[PDB]
Amino acid sequence: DSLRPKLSEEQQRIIAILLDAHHKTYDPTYSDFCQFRPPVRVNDGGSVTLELSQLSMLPHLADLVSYSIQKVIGFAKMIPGFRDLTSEDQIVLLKSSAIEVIMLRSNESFTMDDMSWTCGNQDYKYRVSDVTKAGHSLELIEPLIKFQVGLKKLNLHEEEHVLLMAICIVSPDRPGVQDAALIEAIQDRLSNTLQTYIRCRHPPPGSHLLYAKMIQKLADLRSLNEEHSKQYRCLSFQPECSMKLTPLVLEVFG
Ligand SMILES: C[C@H](CCCC(C)(C)O)[C@H]1CC[C@@H]2/C(=C\C=C3C[C@@H](O)C[C@H](O)C3)CCC[C@@]21C
Repeated sequence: DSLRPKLSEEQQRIIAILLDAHHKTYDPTYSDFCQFRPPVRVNDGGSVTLELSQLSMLPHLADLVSYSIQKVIGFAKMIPGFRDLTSEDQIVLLKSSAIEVIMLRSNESFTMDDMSWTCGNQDYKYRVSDVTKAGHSLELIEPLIKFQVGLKKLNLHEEEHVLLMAICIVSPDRPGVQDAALIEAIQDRLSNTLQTYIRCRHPPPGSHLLYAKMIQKLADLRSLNEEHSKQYRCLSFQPECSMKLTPLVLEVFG
C-alpha cells in the first residue's frame, strides 16, 4: 500500500499561510527583548526562599511571556479557519493554549549546545537557573528541558513546526469550548495537511511515524500546562507578585 497523496493546492495554501503567519510573529533576532524590564541575575547558588524573596527574573520573563502571548494571538488569527469561530471560543482556545504554544515556539531559541534558550548573547541567554529565579521549581523546569531536547531531535521542518502550533491551538478538547465540531473540523484540516506533508516531504527514511511522535509532544504539552498552572498559583501567592507580572499574563493565567 504505502500511499503517498499529493498535497492539495489548498493544503499548500495552508502551509504558505502558516509559514508567513509565523515569520510575521516570530522575530528570529529577538530585537525587541531590550525593551522588556531588565534581566536581574543575583545568584542563589543552590534557594526557594531567596528565589521567592527576590523573584529577580520575573519582571523580565513575564514581559517575555506577555509579549509572546501577543504574538501567539497574532499567529492564531491567521490560522485558516480560526476567524470562523465565535470570539468566545477564540478566547477560550487562546487562553488555554498560550503557555503550550510559548513552549513550542521557544523551541526555536533553544539550543543543544548548552541546553539553553539563546536569545542571546549573555543577557538574553536563559538557563535553568533563570527559571528558578523567576520562582518556578524543578518539577516544571526539568520536564521542560526534556521536552525541548525531544522536540529538537525531531528536526522538524519549519512547515511541521508551524503546523504543530496551529494544531495545538485549534483543539476541540479544551475545557469550556462551545462549538467543538467546528474546532475539530478546523483541526482535522490541519492534521491532514500535516500527515500528508510528512509522507510527501519528509526524508528520513521509512517513517510517516514522525506524525505519531508529534502528537506525543501535544500530549506532553498538556502535562507541562497542568504543572505550569500549579506553579503559577504558587507564584501568585507571593505578596506584590502582581507588580512583577503584566495585565495580560494575570488575565491569561489568573
Ligand atoms: C515556564 C516559562 C514561562 C512561564 C513563566 C511564568 C509566566 C512566570 O510562569 C518558560 C517557557 C519557556 C520560556 C523561555 C523562553 C521562551 C521564549 C523565548 C523565545 O524563543 C521567544 C519565545 O516566544 C518565548 C526560557 C525561560 C523560561 C520560559 C519563559
